[PDB]
Amino acid sequence: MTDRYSFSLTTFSPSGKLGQIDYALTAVKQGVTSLGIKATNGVVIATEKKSSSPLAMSETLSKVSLLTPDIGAVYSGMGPDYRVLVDKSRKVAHTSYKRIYGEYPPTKLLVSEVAKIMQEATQSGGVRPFGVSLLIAGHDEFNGFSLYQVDPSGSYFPWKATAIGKGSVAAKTFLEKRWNDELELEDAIHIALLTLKESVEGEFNGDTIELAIIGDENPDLLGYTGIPTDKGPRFRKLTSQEINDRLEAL
Amino acid sequence: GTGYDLSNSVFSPDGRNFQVEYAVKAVENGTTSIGIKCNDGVVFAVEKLITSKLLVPQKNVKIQVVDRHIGCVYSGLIPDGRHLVNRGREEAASFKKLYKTPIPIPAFADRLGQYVQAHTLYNSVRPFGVSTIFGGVDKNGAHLYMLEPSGSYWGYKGAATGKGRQSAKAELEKLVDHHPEGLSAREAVKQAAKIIYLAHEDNKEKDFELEISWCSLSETNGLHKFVKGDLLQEAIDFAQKEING
Amino acid sequence: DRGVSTFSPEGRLFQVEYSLEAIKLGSTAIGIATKEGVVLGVEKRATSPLLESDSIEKIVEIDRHIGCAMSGLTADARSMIEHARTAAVTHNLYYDEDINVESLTQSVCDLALRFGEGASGEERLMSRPFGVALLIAGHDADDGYQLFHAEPSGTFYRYNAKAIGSGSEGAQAELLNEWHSSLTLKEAELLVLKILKQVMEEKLDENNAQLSCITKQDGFKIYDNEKTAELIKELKEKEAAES
Amino acid sequence: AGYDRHITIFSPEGRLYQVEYAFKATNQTNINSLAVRGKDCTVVISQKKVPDKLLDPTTVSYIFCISRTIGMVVNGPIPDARNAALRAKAEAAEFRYKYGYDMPCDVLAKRMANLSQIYTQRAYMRPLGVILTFVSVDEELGPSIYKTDPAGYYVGYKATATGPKQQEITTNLENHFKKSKIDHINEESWEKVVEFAITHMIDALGTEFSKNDLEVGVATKDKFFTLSAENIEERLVAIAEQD
Amino acid sequence: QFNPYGDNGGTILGIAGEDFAVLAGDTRNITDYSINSRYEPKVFDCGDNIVMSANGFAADGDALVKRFKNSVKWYHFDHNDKKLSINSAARNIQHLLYGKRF
Amino acid sequence: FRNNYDGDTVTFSPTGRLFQVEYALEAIKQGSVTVGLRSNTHAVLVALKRNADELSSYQKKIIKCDEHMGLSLAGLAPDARVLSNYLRQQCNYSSLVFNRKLAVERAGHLLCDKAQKNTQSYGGRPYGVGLLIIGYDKSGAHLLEFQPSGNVTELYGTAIGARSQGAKTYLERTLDTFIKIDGNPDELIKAGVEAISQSLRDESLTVDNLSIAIVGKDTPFTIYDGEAVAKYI
Amino acid sequence: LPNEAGRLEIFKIHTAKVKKTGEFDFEAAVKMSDGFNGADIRNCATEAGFFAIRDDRDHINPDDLMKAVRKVAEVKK
Amino acid sequence: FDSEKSGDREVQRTMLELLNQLDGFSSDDRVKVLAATNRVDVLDPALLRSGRLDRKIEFPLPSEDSRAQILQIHSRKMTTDDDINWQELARSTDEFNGAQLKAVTVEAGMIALRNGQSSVKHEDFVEGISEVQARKSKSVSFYA
Amino acid sequence: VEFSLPDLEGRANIFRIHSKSMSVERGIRWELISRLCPNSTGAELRSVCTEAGMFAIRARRKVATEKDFLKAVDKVISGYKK
Amino acid sequence: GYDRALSIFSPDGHIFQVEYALEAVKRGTCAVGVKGKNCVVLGCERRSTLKLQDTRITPSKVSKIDSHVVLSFSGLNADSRILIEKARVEAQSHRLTLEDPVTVEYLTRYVAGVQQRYTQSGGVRPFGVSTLIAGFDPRDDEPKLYQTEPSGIYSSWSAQTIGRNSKTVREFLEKNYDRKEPPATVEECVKLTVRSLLEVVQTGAKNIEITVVKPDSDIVALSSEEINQYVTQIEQEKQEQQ
Repeated sequence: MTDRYSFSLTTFSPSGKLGQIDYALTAVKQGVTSLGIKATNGVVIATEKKSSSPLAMSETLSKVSLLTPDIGAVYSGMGPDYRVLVDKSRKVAHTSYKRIYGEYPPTKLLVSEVAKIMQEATQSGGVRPFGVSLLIAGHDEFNGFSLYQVDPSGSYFPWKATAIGKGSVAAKTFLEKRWNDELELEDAIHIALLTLKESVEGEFNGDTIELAIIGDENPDLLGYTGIPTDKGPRFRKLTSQEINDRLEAL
Repeated sequence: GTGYDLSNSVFSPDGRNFQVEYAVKAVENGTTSIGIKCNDGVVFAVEKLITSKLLVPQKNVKIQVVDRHIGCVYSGLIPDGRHLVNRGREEAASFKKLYKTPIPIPAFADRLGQYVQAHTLYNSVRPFGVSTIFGGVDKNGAHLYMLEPSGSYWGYKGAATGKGRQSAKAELEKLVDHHPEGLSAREAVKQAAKIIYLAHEDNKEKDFELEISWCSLSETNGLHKFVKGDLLQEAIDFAQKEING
Repeated sequence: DRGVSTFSPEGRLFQVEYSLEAIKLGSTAIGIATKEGVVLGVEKRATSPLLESDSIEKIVEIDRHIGCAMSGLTADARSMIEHARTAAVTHNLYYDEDINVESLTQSVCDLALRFGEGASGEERLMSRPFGVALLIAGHDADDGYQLFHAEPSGTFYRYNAKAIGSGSEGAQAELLNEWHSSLTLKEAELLVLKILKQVMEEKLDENNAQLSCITKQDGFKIYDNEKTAELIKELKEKEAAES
Repeated sequence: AGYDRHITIFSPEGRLYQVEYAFKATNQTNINSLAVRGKDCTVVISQKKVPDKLLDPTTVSYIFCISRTIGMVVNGPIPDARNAALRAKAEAAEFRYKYGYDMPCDVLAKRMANLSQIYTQRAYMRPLGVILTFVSVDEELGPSIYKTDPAGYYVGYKATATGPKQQEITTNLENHFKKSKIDHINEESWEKVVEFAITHMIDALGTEFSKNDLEVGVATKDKFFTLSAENIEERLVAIAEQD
Repeated sequence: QFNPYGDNGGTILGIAGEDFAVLAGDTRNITDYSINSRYEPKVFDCGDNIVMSANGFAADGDALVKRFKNSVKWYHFDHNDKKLSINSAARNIQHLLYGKRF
Repeated sequence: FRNNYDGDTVTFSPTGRLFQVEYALEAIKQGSVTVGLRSNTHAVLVALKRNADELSSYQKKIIKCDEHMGLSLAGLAPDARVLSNYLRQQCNYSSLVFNRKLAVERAGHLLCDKAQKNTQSYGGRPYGVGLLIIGYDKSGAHLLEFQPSGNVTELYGTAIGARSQGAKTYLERTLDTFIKIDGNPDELIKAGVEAISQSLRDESLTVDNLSIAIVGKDTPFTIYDGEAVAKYI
Repeated sequence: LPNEAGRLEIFKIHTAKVKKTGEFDFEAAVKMSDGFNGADIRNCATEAGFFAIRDDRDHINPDDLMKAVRKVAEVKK
Repeated sequence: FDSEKSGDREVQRTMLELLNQLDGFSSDDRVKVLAATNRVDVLDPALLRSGRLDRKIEFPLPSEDSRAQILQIHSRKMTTDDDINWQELARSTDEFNGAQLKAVTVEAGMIALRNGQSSVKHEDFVEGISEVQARKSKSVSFYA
Repeated sequence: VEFSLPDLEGRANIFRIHSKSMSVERGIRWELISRLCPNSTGAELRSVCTEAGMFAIRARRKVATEKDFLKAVDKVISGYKK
Repeated sequence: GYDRALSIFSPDGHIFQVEYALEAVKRGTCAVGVKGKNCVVLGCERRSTLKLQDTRITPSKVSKIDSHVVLSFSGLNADSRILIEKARVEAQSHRLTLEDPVTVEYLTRYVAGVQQRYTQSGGVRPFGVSTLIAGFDPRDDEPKLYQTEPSGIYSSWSAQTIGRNSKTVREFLEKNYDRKEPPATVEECVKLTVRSLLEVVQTGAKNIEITVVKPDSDIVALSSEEINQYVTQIEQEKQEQQ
């Protein structure tokens, strides 16, 4: 009685592929257009906000989560897989670093920690592997601003701009052409709305874009108005009005 | 369709797993048992099949006690029903120690419910194929409940299950209407016996031996006791008077 | 793979039936229990100049009063021996005396039941049942000389003589005619050699046969190569003078 | 492995067959629900029917009171509904000891979603079929409606519906809210809030329902209560007092 | 605090003879100056021509004996009603005694 | 198909129970004929012992569990042993904990539960063996029938093994007579041998196949084994 | 699936052409089904009629009708 | 119910017509339709209606009274020694069907054929049962 | 009717029967040939006599020998396996 | 739980998984041991086709199990490490506990025992390796040569050969050895071992690795230089018997 399932559910096929990773990727291709840009004077990430219903809050909805204070992530794939994964990433990041080295994990180090979760899950049976791909966009004061891709298997590679979801390749073409480093964060926000207007047609607004930047400070993001002791967050998610203001700014 | 006839660890499109369907079917393939709620109590009665004179009376009664005031009777297959009850008992002993009070009839419905439901989230455990009718009197009134094998259960005013389920609901539904709920507990033994008689008419390949028990707060004082002696004997006669044949 | 709890319409498990198939492929083991001893004999078989043929034998001692000869897979009979030694040693320490051959077979047969996926009755840790059957021979002071056939299925029967192996169908048939209730140890050993010669497609040497005996002034005793050969020497001449 | 619907693993397409079938035929159990927000209340109307005269309809429950203040409306069957209720209840209670505070709708929703997801990846469990709408009048947000659905997806609402008269309910509320420029109506007494609900209900599902065919659950600040049978008729007659 | 260990008195006497043997014991059971019993068999037949008395402290006697009574039963079942030898029984006790010393 | 629901012990089938379970009930008939009978003060068990050969020695079809209890098997041997040890364990504990012998009824209900557990477990199996368990407790004389799926019935008389229906016809006639003889062992015993030889129809009876066990009000678990069954034929 | 209303009308209609002792309470009959369309309802009618050929009559009681609808329900869905 | 119901048109059409035609004339009982098989197959709904094939009749297996009548029918046809007790033989056969009680009579005669008897005694029938009838045969007594 | 697995005594008879027609030179006991079969079917037996004859024809022979029969058992059974 | 089946019966009374284990050994390289009555010789292939191997860190085929005992193999290296490790531990376990140098028979029982376990026990498969175990018992000058299969069975052999073309090397060896007169001198027993292993390696005289074991820890691996010399000689012998 009870489970006995310990046989791996991810297995090799005659070609050298892994059935479960192939499947999972189809889901990711069909998922919501997300991109990431390093502006060099920041990092701007944008993703599609969506609504389920007009009578539905989209405050609760999670399309951009802060993994650690200076770092945000966005994705294309399977929403439920994303939500749990964010949780295990937040937990280990807090317990194992935030009073051990006395600060957040470096971006590359955090990409490896995610990578490991996904790989445990691919090796081991009882459970199928995560079906997701992430774009982890970040700042760490020992590597600047970074952009990574995290694949479903947990393969990762460095990027300085990319897009995943539906309609990626052409989105990368517009981004490649418009930005080539040394660019204001504001300007990268403008370029990003332009790339996505061409990418999404039928109805387009800044109330269907959810935009976050890592690329600012306020005293409010030290979390106190007194005498500094540390630097604190640089994650800031914008409200819908601010985004419409940048849509009005040519 | 398929995978849902061998498993329970995945969800049917019909919203109803084919293995679950087979579990209900074995319930209708047993004997009749019924349960009557009344204006102070509950009275339980069952048809016990007589096949041969090599069987002994009142040692193969299918009424089994849990605690002190809950009497539990079933239709379907014997081993499933006893294991289900043995688990009820163990939870009941635990209950009594910890909260220093007897186990409720609603509590017990939940206890059973969660053991069945557990085996219907897993393909690695096989669930129960009995419907168990139970009830009693407690600190918060009189209760009749019926547990079905999905892990569906509710409180009822009246219940039947088994081969003779239909005939029993007919004969019960007339008697309950006539009365406010089923009158007195005394009356309810006579009423019960009529219900068993009508339910026998779907068997007719075996003779039967009538067995009734009750739990009553006005004529037992809150304990589950069998109905035997004079009271059973007047009940056989009442049935045979009005129901002819 | 193949069910571990799935029976035939008769109600005899697949795994049990398959157990019976490996047994039938080993070399014969023949026991006759008499009133002065138990004789266990085996065909060891194979003779080659690139083979050390008198360094390998199929008659292994469990205890100073218990042997076993086997037939079937030999690798399997090593796990059976490891369990059996441990159980006998622990009982000699607790009560100072001999363990019963029937008792031993039941303790071993209990661990023959595990194979497959686990139970909630039992934790099934193995993958197949054992593919060897055994003739365990012994002495006890409370039933004297005895001979036992353990099947890996669970059944163990006491016998006065029984043969197992490939060539058992013939062998058993001979055992009955030769068997009587005034049979002795010395006659029984000579007779073993007769049976073994008959069924061989070779000349009987002690690098294809091994004898063993039980006397209660010495326990389980291996009839050595030197003695077994002297017995073979005596056979060949006497047979070859009845022709 | 196995297959994609004999055990829970990805489909060829990257879909999950089990979550989509969990959406469909768990709302067709003769259940239709809506929840709307008051000014200082939250109202739920949900269908709830009894097919016998011999089934006591009090025990029949599909609005549950999770705590003294928290309600959870289940769309889907009683075997599933009690697995989710046990979890909800436990979570509520645990929260109350550990964090010292009453359980918000949103936190409960989020926790249950993540848990269902884990059971979705498991190859020896199912996602529950149920759709769970968690209601109260929080003192940390006002009247609230948060709904989880079976895939591990969950999201907050201001007004929601389930069952295939979703479109009808939505459109009547949408037009209404666009005109009034608010998504909450203003009225103190619970009574007038239930009348507002009924108005949109009757139009939208195109029928009115009996006392024992309805079940209405009202959330108030620090209480959740269900309306008695007479109390649910009082309201249906009270609009007809106007007519 | 607590140590239940004391004494409960009584006296036993064993004599091996020519073909026979005795286990004589008084039937008085005490705890200090109070009378616990004035008859209580202080030699008891465990079966198999073995009679046994654990004099000293009662609380250990009762325990020692129960462990051993179930061993007499298990020896019979597992070895087809083959009766327990005085020497073998003595070894079986040794292991019991030795099993608690903590 | 057969092969579809057969592979593991965790599936029900439209029949109402699993195929494998029926195959366990079928095995009992293969194994040895054993009849069970009681009056009201004593209860008698009669069993035919079979071996394989001339030079084979019998396998015991009575296993004594206590000095007031024993049982007969019919069907698969290896499970009959695993069960008789469990019953030994159950018995002893009762005596150690509660000073209690272990009622036939009480034992049956524990044994049933063990049987459900091994039929919900997938690697697990039905035992494939039925047992007639006899006793005299302070509930009176008893015979119970145990089946390896958890079916437990209390009876006056019954049979498992070769032509059970065979013996059952005999017992059902002679019933009213022998059961009212209450206080004479020998008669009930004599009816047992008279019965068992008429079930037979492709076997014969003999002295050292037969073995009789009686338990009762004044008979502690006693076997008549070999020679001493002659005086009950 | 029918309404409760649909079943009633069809029971009343089928028993109108039929010969009967006693006024029939169609309303019970409807409860005793759960969604019988006209063909299923006809099997229930004839079923009652079978005990009436046996009871040597061309009429049927209320009593026949309750039993009849239930036996047809049980033998299928 | 698949898209191979396309190929299987000829069979949908023969059936449909025969039913359409029966309900056409349901009030009058002139013609009966009976279909027979070992076991129930997939079909179009038709078990729900009086005028179609309303009735769904099950065959169970025999019981002791039934086997015995079936044996008395058998024993008219062929010689016996007029001592043979159907009831007793019926206890001795487990889960036999009618056709199989008829094959025992043949085997009882094959014993008789070897023996040089022209009738059958009780023994002759007992031995007949032991031999195959090919679907069930009571002879079980092996296990060591 | 069975045509499945016969006995040792049985295998012997079917061997004896196919080799009557053949010339043979002495030293054959059927029992010995039978011994090497752990399980057979009737098909296998027919293959042992006929195969035993072939080893002789290659060497150019009319007679069959105990050696030949053994050689034919070893080949046939082993191929049947798997 | 992963104690469930992974090795099942054959209907023929073999085991599928043991039949498939033996195939991996055959595809493999060849190892041989030939006995004198003063030594036991072990030959092992090192047929480096490619010249881009650096061969002082390219794995060897000779392990110490003990200072007077060697193990050689033919089969997957990966599996063979796992067996080799358990066998070194067992030599030290005896040494520690019995205060006694190790006897060859018990070690062989040990090597047999782990492989035997993994066929019998569930959720494990047997190793892909057959071995030869040889050495000398303490205070003993007579040679010992054992063979173990991943079935778990075990035997002694006067000489045995394994891996690819086992038939060819047995068949040859059989004509050049008698138990009644086996070789006394190292040179001629080594000559025979190099000659058998020449005939299957093809070209090899640096690709053949000889290690000759004399009583109690005199274990010496002959070199390329020495081997090239015996091959020359063999080319002189084959035109003295023409």
